[PDB]
Amino acid sequence: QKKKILIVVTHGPEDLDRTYAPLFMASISASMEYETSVFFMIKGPKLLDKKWQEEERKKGGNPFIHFFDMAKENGVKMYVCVQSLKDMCHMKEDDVVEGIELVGGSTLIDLTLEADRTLFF
Amino acid sequence: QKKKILIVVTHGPEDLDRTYAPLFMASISASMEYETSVFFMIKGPKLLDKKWQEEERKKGGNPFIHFFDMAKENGVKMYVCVQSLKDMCHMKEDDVVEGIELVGGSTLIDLTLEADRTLFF
Amino acid sequence: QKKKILIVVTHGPEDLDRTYAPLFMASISASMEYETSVFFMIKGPKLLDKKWQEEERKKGGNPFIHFFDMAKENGVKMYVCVQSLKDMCHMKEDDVVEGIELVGGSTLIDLTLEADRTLFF
Ligand SMILES: [Cl-]
Repeated sequence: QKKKILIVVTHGPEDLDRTYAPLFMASISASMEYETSVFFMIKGPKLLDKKWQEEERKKGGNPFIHFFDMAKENGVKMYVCVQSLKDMCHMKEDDVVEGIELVGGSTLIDLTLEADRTLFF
Repeated sequence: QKKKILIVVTHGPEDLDRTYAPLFMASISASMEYETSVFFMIKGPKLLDKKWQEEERKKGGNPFIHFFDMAKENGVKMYVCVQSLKDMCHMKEDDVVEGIELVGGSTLIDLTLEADRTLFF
Repeated sequence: QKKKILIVVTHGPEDLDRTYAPLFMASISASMEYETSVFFMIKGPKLLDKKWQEEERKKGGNPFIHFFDMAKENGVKMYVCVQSLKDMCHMKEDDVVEGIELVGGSTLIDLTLEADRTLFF
């Protein structure tokens, strides 16, 4: 049975330095053939804003965008906490980039129980 | 056998945004019938100060207070690291709101080993 | 079989308050006869800079240095993420204090899987 790694991202662009590592780690994990998921919450959802990502892609040089894309290429599954998205980040569900599963906080409990190990950032 | 969830809170009012989520998560966990505990340390103990909580209750509108109370209503067990309380936060043991167990740091090691999963904030 | 505790340190001197606890925790864990390791990453590697540590030892009074030394006396194994060291912290490998194992990020995945429990700071 394949082992499962969950990575929790709780910072946004206000602290970008804390957002690179987790996504690079997600690619590393995936490359080692672990089924790897990332869960965005608290300010994490701001990293998934369509307009912010488009801005950063156009500017270039954003390491979060680089590692986000690498994680996606490596098959990393991604989730965003809707209570964080709406109530903490003041985003709409439609503001989230495609391919991220919108879930409630209960899903974090399920995902951490289902994973072999969870990393918190 | 009932499963056990531990949530570690390491921020205080200096970063309130990082304190809501963990306590909301504790209520969610409890509502799913997991035995749920919260462990306050580093600046976390400041959230448990009697005078601060009374101030915030009187002002209203503090989401930490809301989620703290909900967690308590849902039977969430709470612990505070005495070394953090005294040496980091400069609080007295008597400054802690009632119903929180005052423990040493060794207890975090026991609690994380005894829990099925631990969440870190 | 002896149980294994891993502690992850992600802050540096920019947030010293978040660096004391983890190292004190590492000594506590070791004193309880758990095989204990600390993994430094993100800004954590700055805590391991030779010149910074020498400065702080000469000034005195730095609690991180105190708890770092206690952890070492208690046999705590230490690792530093080379991608963090170089790319986030702009340090050279030679800038790291002796006795820390320089490793890639894949090693965090191995270490967290091999440990019974992991603490994240
Ligand atoms: Cl922080």
